[PDB]
Amino acid sequence: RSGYLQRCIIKHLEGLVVQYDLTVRDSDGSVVQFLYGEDGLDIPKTQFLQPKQFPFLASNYEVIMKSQHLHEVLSRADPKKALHHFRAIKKWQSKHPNTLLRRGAFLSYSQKIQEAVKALKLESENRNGRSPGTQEMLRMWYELDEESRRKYQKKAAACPDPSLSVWRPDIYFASVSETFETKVDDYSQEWAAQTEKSYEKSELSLDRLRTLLQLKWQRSLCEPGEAVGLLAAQSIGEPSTQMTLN
Amino acid sequence: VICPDMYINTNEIGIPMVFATKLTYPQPVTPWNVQELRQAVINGPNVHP
Amino acid sequence: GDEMNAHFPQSELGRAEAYVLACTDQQYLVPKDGQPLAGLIQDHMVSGASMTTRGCFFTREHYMELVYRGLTDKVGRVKLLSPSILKPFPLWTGKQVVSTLLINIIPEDHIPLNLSGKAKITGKAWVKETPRSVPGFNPDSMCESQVIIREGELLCGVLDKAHYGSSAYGLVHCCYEIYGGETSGKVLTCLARLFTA
Amino acid sequence: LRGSCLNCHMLTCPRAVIHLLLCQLRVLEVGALQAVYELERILNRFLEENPDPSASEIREELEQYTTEIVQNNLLGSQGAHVKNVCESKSKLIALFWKAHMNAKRCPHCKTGRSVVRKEHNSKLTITFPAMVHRTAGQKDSEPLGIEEAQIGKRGYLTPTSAREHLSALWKNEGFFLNYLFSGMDDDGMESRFNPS
Amino acid sequence: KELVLNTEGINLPELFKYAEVLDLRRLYSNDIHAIANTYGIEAALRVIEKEIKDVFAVYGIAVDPRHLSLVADYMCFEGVYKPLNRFGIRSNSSPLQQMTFETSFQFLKQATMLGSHDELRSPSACLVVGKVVRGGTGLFEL
Amino acid sequence: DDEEETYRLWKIRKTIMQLCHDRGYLVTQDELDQTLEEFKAQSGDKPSEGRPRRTDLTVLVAHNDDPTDQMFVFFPEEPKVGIKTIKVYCQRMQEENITRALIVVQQGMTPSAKQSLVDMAPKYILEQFLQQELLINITEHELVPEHVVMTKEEVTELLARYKLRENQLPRIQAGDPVARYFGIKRGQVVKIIRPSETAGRYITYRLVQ
Amino acid sequence: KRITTPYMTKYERARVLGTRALQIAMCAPVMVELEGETDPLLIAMKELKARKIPIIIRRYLPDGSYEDWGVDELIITD
Amino acid sequence: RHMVSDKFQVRTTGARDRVTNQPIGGRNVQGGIRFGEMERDALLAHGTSFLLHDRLFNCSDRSVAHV
Repeated sequence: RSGYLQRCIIKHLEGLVVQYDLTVRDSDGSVVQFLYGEDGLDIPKTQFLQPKQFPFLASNYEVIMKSQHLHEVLSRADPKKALHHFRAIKKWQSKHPNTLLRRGAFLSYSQKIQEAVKALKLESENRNGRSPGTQEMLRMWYELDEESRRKYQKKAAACPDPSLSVWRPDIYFASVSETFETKVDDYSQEWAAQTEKSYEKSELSLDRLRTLLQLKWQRSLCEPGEAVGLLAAQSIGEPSTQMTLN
Repeated sequence: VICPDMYINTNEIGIPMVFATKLTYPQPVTPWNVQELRQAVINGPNVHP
Repeated sequence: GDEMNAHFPQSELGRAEAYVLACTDQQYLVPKDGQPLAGLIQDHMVSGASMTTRGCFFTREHYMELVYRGLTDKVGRVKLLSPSILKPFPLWTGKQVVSTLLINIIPEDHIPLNLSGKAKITGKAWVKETPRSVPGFNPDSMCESQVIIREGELLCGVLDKAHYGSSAYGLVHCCYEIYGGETSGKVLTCLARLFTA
Repeated sequence: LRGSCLNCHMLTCPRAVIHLLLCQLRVLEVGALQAVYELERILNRFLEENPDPSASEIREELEQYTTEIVQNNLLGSQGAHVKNVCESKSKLIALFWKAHMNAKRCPHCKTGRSVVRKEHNSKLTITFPAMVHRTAGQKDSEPLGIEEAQIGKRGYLTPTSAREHLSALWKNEGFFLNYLFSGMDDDGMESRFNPS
Repeated sequence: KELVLNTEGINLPELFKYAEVLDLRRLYSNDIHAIANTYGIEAALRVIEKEIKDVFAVYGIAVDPRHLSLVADYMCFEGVYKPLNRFGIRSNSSPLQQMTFETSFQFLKQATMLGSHDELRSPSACLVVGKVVRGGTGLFEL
Repeated sequence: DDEEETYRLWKIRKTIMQLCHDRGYLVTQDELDQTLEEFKAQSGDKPSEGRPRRTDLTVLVAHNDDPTDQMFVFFPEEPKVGIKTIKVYCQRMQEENITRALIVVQQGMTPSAKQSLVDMAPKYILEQFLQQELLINITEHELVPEHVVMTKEEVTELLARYKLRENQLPRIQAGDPVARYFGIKRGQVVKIIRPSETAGRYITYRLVQ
Repeated sequence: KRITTPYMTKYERARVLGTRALQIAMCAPVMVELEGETDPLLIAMKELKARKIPIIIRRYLPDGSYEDWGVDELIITD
Repeated sequence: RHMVSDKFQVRTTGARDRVTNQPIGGRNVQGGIRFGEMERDALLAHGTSFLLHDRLFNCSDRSVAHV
């Protein structure tokens, strides 16, 4: 039974070649997606990047640095964007507790002037598209000076779009995804404070570690060239064959 | 047909004499590959290599 | 009883794409999830658990014998080690032995490597009834359940199914990730040979 | 042939949907999608234009969008060929076949249209319609011929009669069946299709 | 510990009448179509993936959550929800891979009635013509 | 049953406030977060308050563009709305010169009314909305992403970056409830911020078709 | 700049080492002094690590427009 | 006993088919290999064209034709 299921599923998607734009395309100039799965990682060693496999590249550091030839690659990458961009994102998140909330131009302004317009007793007819203590402020905002307007309408736009989205992680250094920068940051401020309060011979600084993990990331992305469609075809084909436990 | 045996590599299979003797590979004889292809044209299809 | 098809490329192109694109050396793991595919075989695992355990004393000539048997002569100048114990006769220990295979098999360029993971047999596989009631010491550390390889010289603990086996966080597992493929494959074959001889 | 008519020799579907799908196909001939979806709010009629029109809907939206998409770097003498257009064209030609097989009566002349049957040895047969069609057609020329017979008028249709039938069909609807039979632009051949 | 009840059957519009004793935000159907028209397509995905996962999960197998989030954004990228045994794969630029699928004649007929000039990127086309193809090794030359 | 009728009225009022704000038209914060029992102050009983048009919030003004446009909200009472009311508010809109209106029924709408919409459409785009469609949001839900509508300059920056055609973007017909929730028509692109768990927070451009 | 990455794509190194073992297999000048083993599969490491590769790699961008890359410009590394 | 006749098969060059110019099988005139549906699907699957161009094109039925 599971064999016949494999043979049915073998009639499948065939021609999905990840082009040199690092967006998974198809045979016919079509663009089926933008970033494989999440991006790049076909789980070649993704069993090894994220989880608790750092206390192994903490040791063995120097080989993983030299053999990887970091100086051989520092003059062909700029680690600038990934810092400013991430710091701005950090600030945005630190000041915006619950992003999941309607917030616009003068919503905050209304929360602010609500105390005043509740103070003043400006009542009228429930006329068209409003209540009494509303229409007045609705007009007030018009003759407001554009300075407070600009002040508010600055803090209205999103924490900017993801790093991976604007910076293609092949060219630009240190293009980590959100739930992995949290991981490297986790371990940074979780080991240093550990080792200093440990015996700590450990010749290594809190930035070589960062550069190292980032190079392992950039290394672990799947090169253009491999047709991902057949990959998925087999990867569902194997449980299509392994269905036979029952 | 195949058999479970040890003395070959996990990255190497040992072929019997029939397929190692009959099957060949082409190469123009340059001043550097002389001895190998010479002994090959010496032995031929009866003895390996 | 199933069959097997053999093939040989006429040009260097197919040959080399079989050498490297199709090999088990740099395709050592399963890219479906990133765990090894060509681990070590079971018959060469009871051997492992036999040598590397807390005592198996070889005198000199035996030591040099095993080390040459399991070393696929292509080498050149072979390195050595020093007697673990030195009092009566220059004895050895098996860990010292298997370390030699690394020290000669991990190329001259780089340096051997650390690890402190775990091993399949628990600490309580050979336990006995009850200790002389004493605190301070614990059966938890200074035990033989955890390989502690430091600079390519195993120091405590057996080699159980985990490491030479095809699982995450193994010996042939990590060798491949940071050295390349060919050296991991060489480790596998030579270690198996020692384990048979 | 099952989607056709016998009296007027046209398709069983009305001419309005045929013309609408003709415009839709001429759009698909480069591959446009958003314009396929935006043409539907407007209806289509015969090829004519005049200043200050009456209450009617035009077709030259087709040609103006054609020249527009040629003007800005997105149409050449070859034609565009992508995936989404392949899905859209497959689905729309499948729906045209569905409309072929989902039409029994002719809104043009209200004829009988005796149904035809296929055979697995490349043969076609004619089936005489039921009494409902003969009584519902008209007092004028009916599918019942000038003859009296018992139940069952199934007879073999000669390939010359089917040949002239498809000949009339094609000389009528070439403007649609040429673009249906030419996925790319017909600039190099610019010829008409023959049912032979 | 979000207490659950166990319903069966799909009429979403009705569930709303009870509006204050349930959590109408975390609510997904077993159907892939009842929510399709009520919420969207980005609606459909997460549930498609939940279902494939669990159908493998009652045995123990589970593919990595990258294959799933691939096979979604091809079997549904034109809004509607298509199958792939024949329907979705019909959208293949090359009718020759389909010729390889089930019956050569049908998709030869497709190629003859359509008359497309294949751009020669798909594996089927440039493999049968005799060149080197974009597959794997063959995107580039010297 | 009047209880439940004003219950549904207030539900609709809240969610239409939310649709307005999400649509990007100035609504003050007190409004959105308004108690049903506080809304009970602005209007009362089922017959006492005049159900049909004692609450038509026809007046909230497009403001970021220019404080001139002000879309319309309606609340008829004939369960299958005839075309007569349609001509009534054709008049009301030509008299006041607004081109954006929204309708609400409680059973549906007569087909001929929906047709009489179509021909007046070019400026008279009056969105049909069964009361059921706006029972509760489609945006407040876990799996459903958050959309934003891009301008043509940013779509242009995109198409420049990737060097692609418009026949390669993913595609969607407007009938999908989320599409109408905003009012996108065709030939527009809405990126998607759909979260993930592999890494998270994709960005993908979808073409309305 | 390039919207590819200076870095070693495994398919590139693999396939072009096949191409170079082909090169020195057939009639081809011996750049690096063949220190024993005639086979350019064993001397291919020598070729590469000595950087005797004037080979032109025609990396093809999404459609048509390509790049050319001599293998030294990459990050060939352990 | 032999549960199946365990004899082997091998071929490099020799007499091929007449109308197709393809290596015949049989094991008694030194037959060759067969590539069915599943092997060709694997070949579609690996992502290689040069292998096909080398085996199916150069080795199986190479013939210098003229148009």
